Amino acid sequence: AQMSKQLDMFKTNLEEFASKHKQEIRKNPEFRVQFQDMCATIGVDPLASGKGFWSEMLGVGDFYYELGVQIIEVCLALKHRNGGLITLEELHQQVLKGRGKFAQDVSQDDLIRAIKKLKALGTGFGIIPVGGTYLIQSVPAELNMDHTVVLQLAEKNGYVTVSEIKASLKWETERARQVLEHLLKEGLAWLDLQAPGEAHYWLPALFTDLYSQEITAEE
Amino acid sequence: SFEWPWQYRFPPFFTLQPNVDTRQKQLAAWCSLVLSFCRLHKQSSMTVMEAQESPLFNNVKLQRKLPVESIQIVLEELRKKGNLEWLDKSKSSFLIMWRRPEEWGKLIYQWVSRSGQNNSVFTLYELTNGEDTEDEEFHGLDEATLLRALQALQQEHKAEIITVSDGRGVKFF
Amino acid sequence: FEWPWQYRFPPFFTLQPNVDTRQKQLAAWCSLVLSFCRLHKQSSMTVMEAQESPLFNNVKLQRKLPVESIQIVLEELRKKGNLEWLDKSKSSFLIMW
Amino acid sequence: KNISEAFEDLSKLMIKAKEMVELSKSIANKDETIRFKSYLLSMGIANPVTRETYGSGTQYHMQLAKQLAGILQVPLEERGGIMSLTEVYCLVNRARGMELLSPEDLVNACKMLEALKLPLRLRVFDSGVMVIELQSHKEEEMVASALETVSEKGSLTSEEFAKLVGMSVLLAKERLLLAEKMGHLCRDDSVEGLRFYPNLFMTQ
Repeated sequence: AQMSKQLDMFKTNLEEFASKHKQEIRKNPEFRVQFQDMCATIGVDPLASGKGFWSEMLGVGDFYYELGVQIIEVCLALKHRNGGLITLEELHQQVLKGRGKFAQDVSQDDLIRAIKKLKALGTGFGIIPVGGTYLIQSVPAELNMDHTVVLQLAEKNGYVTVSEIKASLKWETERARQVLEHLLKEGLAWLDLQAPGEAHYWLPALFTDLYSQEITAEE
Repeated sequence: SFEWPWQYRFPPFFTLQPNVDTRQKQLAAWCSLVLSFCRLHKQSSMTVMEAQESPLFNNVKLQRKLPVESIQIVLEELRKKGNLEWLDKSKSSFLIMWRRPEEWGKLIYQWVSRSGQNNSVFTLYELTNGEDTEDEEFHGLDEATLLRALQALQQEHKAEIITVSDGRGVKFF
Repeated sequence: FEWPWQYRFPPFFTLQPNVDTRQKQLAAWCSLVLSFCRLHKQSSMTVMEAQESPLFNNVKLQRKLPVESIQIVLEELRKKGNLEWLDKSKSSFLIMW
Repeated sequence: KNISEAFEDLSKLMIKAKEMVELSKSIANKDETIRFKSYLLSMGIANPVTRETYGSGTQYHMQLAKQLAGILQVPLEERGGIMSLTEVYCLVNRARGMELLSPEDLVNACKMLEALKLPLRLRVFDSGVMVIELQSHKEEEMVASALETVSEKGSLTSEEFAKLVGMSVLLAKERLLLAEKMGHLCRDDSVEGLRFYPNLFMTQ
């Protein structure tokens, strides 16, 4: 039991640590990040397991593991409008709307934390950097780096246009049109033949409407 | 107080989408909207020309309108779903019934049956506008939808449409 | 000559990823292009020339054989004989009979 | 007020852990090391290229694998004997007050369901999608009926097929791709979408 001696040592240090600093981690966002960011320097993961000590005493497990279920459900309830793509904004707005009298306790950073763990359930979730926020993908699609880049271009107006694809990305016409085709085949874009200049491809994931989300609450 | 749906404010909604899973979705949304726009404006009768210009198929502010071919498509969807009947020899003016006559005649039958009035006569007027009804769903139901209703109820085995006092009648079985 | 049942079969204009199926597909395509050159008589052209030709473009149905996929059926159509590329800059071909 | 009791004594807490970290990576080179995995899991120091070299996973995970066999048996039946892991992860944590499951947990328990001879079984599709199925379920054996469904409708997309058969879009995609792999369906990929048709090439 060469290692087990120092094991029980740590147990009682942390428990005290918990007893006077419980609700702080639960009360202010800025403090969570601190605790977390130091853990990854050490080579420990407080969120890895429910049998983790960190989770057992601090409750960071049941907070985040629960945040994942909520993130899954919001995305599903929404997947029919938007195709399996949601902005981190709208996700946030919705997770809160469904948390109740505790409708502030979660930050954008918390959401992203949780999705990263969700990735371990296998292909499913994905985080996509755009301009100054993140898009979250919740249904599978393929590697096409070409698909990311267009998403990123779409982000500035909620739509995209072949002429715009070619000029901004310096791409061949077939290549632009091909990715467009994928956006249509997946339900992430809808075509618009009444737009100034030429056809526009609009993504419901972008496009602000702040309403409803019921009928699809049945998963 | 009817609200417009998120689709109505989304430019693409106004174009027949080529992807087939999206189109099914587009069209379920158009159908749901026509029915609920009529239900709200209490209209049961319009024309293709008459409709083509409503704020139903024309978002003036968004600067998009649903083309004629595409509306002929949604009208045909409703027709086969049972909500729309053409009433002019050449496909031009139509009856629009926000609830299906089948569900109608059923509700009406239920009301008749849990009334202690199971074997007796009603004028068309009494059912839609009477004192006895008031608190039912079919109060204020336009004459035509009421006919289809009883005409479906006849075609089953539950009602015969008569001729009564000095008017249009119906006996319930 | 007279159009084969495949030409009315939509999946025929997408390259099948199943290897058994692709063969039968690839074959049927060779059998048709060598067969068509009786009607139009001409025996030679380029990539873009075929794109608006009825052998690769069924309008009453929908879809056409993608340019990329044209290059696959061609390779087989060259390594069967009945073809040569007439330039080393990769474009334009000689399809025999 | 009491946050400065944290910010500091937290910076110290890390040193205490770091010792269990530093002097445990040296312990890598030579119940055997079963206690070492329970020792590791409690910390949260994963070590796959040493842990899973000798000693697989944890006995906690094991205790949990049998938990789930009971939990999921009927829900699986109700859903046609197959669920994606993410539907499972919801089914399980939602039906709990506290002491929930991490994604790794559920995944690791699942990973040994087989060696444990329990009736459920974790599969991984080539999409990378993880799934759980009952002893009695094989997608391979479902491929006949998929082809039957496609033929009755002429042809159909993944979505259409999912709606008709009452299954999730994800699982329907897999089912049809598999039937394609087996030469029962061919594909028709257009702007209209990715349709599956009977494999008329392998007939006629």
